Amino acid sequence: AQKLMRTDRLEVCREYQRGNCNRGENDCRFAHPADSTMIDTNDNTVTVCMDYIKGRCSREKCKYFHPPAHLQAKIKAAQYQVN
Ligand SMILES: [Zn+2]
Ligand SMILES: [Zn+2]
Repeated sequence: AQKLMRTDRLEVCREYQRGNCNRGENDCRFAHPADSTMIDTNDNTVTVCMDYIKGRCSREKCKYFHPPAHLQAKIKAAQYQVN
């Protein structure tokens, strides 16, 4: 995230984090992270990959989260080049 002036986070589903939720893929109000290690316990959020949000990131061993189309639109609009 050092490529811009600030970090970027996404709110994690309180049902997914506590047990399960199957809607994050296209309908839930929050994000569903595959890599549970990316979730910050201090705020219930995941750091978002500024390469996928602006161009492309697809490496299965990434350091950040890649949101589904529904959530991703908010972060595509959240980027330094737009906001
Ligand atoms: Zn959910
Ligand atoms: Zn990435």
